[PDB]
Amino acid sequence: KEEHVIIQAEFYLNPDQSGEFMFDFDGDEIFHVDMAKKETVWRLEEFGRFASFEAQGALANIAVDKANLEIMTKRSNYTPITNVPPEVTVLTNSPVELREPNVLICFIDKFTPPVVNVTWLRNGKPVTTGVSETVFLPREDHLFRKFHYLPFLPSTEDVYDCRVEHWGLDEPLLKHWEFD
Amino acid sequence: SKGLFRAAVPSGAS
Amino acid sequence: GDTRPRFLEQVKHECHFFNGTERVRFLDRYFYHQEEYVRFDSDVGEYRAVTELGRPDAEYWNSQKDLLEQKRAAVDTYCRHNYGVGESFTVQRRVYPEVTVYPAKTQPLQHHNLLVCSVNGFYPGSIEVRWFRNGQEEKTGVVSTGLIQNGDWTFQTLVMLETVPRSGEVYTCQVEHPSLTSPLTVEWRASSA
Repeated sequence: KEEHVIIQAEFYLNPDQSGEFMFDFDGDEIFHVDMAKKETVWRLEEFGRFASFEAQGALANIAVDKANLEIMTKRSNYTPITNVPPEVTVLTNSPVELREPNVLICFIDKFTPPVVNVTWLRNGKPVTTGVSETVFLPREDHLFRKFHYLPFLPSTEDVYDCRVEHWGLDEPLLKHWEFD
Repeated sequence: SKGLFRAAVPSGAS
Repeated sequence: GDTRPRFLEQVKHECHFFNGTERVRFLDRYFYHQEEYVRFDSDVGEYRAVTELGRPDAEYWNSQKDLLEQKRAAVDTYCRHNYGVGESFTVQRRVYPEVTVYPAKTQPLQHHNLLVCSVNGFYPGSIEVRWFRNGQEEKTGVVSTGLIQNGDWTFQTLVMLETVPRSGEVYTCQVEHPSLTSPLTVEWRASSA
């Protein structure tokens, strides 16, 4: 078919005033620009040794996108985005064995707009220690996906949920996992 | 050995 | 909670590579919410409105000849250039699979079970996973997840085999992947565990 695709994806979202700039290779992220720190963030640390990117150019691209959004909003008679709520799935990074370090992966897929609230819960309480996440990754249907990660030591005592809020959902969606 | 990704730039709308 | 209507602009600048870099297509794509409204395709050579919303931009942008020449050079200046920069850690990346086999539920012999072959941590996505009973490939009763992206430059897949295990049987899962020169294989024996 085609061997490889590289995509530079940008967005700007009103009224949130939130933008993103990222490069994608065959559906994995190479890097993004943090709009806060104004800094290039490599998906894997290794990538930074082989390559660079001037984060300032991303910032300038996003200003054009903002300006275009103002125009297109007007041109559509102020027609807003239709929420498409996410599908959520939870799985482990490797087969689960007791006391063997592992990672729970919350995969949040097929949604828009690109704003979610995601919390890991352990036994019904929020967990932050060691957790990570990606930015919003583009899809070919122009929706988004996103991953969250929770390092954990498997046990018989504990249960976990990935809690997902999104404007297209009536109530927060919980996806459950426990040791088999 | 160490290279520099180039950005494509969006155009401004009519 | 926040129910204020939202408005989203997306831009995707795409490079598509065929046969190394021997054929490249460049797509400059503009979206309003989820709907593409204008694009530049290197196979066309100019902007085209995808919806009527984009008509004014296509007309405006195609009237700027130095904009067009620059988009027409994007296959080289952008696509081929960025392929070069990332090639060593993307196109050239290979990570070995880890293979584990286990029954899905613990139960007696002569009762229906699922044997799971879990393949983890590999890159790139292309893999093939085969089940054998003793030395015959089992292709009926194979329930697979398909290829799962983990979001961190690895994949996994779980390929399950429906079995009614009997006392003296050996089952083997066989994995082939471009990071391997010979199949990686893992055995499971029909014992009381």
